Amino acid sequence: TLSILVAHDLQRVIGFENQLPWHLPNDLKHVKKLSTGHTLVMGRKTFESIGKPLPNRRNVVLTSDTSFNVEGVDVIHSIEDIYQLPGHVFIFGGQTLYEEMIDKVDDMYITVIEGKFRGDTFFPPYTFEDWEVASSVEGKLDEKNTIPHTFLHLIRK
Ligand SMILES: NC(=O)C1=CN([C@@H]2O[C@H](COP(=O)(O)OP(=O)(O)OC[C@H]3O[C@@H](n4cnc5c(N)ncnc54)[C@H](OP(=O)(O)O)[C@@H]3O)[C@@H](O)[C@H]2O)C=CC1
Ligand SMILES: COc1cc(-c2c(C)cccc2C)cc([C@H](C)C#Cc2c(C)nc(N)nc2N)c1
Repeated sequence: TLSILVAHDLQRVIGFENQLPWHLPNDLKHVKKLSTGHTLVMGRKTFESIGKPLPNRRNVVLTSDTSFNVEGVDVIHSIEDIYQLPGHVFIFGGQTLYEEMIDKVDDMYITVIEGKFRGDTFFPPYTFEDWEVASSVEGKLDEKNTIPHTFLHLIRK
């Protein structure tokens, strides 16, 4: 099973200066709950923006660097290698990996951030004519989660 996992804004910004433009604990809980016990595939820059694997799932970094080695991270050097990973595999960023994979994934788990942020990286455009809305759940606003947001599960038609 091949899924996208992404948070994107009203204009499909996903990032700014190798960071997320927003901080939204609800989305981080969402990510952890979806991906615990499973597999995260991410591009090198996305991984390096964090510096350490997320516990309790397989962390897989795609890079052309043959010297790349981090404790608790598995490395792949080709897109083709993704299709050999067992279980539920989540494409986890960044822009380059989304662009490479969006036509290949079965479904997408998208947090729509209902804001317009300054960004330098983007999710690829897509149309709902290719995707069914399996579910659409509004996130609760509070003092810790102050941007409106929607959890979408889309499945390729
Ligand atoms: N809003 C969100 O849900 C998320 C946002 N982000 C954001 O995205 C941004 C980073 O995105 P982006 O700049 O596109 O970088 P990526 O994280 O996608 O990394 C790009 C790198 O991935 C490696 N790579 C990609 N494709 C291949 C391939 N086919 N073969 C071998 N290696 C490959 C290369 O590594 P190398 O150069 O070492 O060869 C490449 O330079 C940051 O702003 C981050 O915060 C990231 C995830 C989620
Ligand atoms: C192990 O490498 C990473 C770890 C984290 C990370 C998480 C998910 C929770 C707590 C702490 C950390 C460091 C994040 C990322 C990237 C930036 C991403 C992402 C992302 C987010 C935030 N939301 C939705 N919906 N999709 C996403 N792909 C990479």
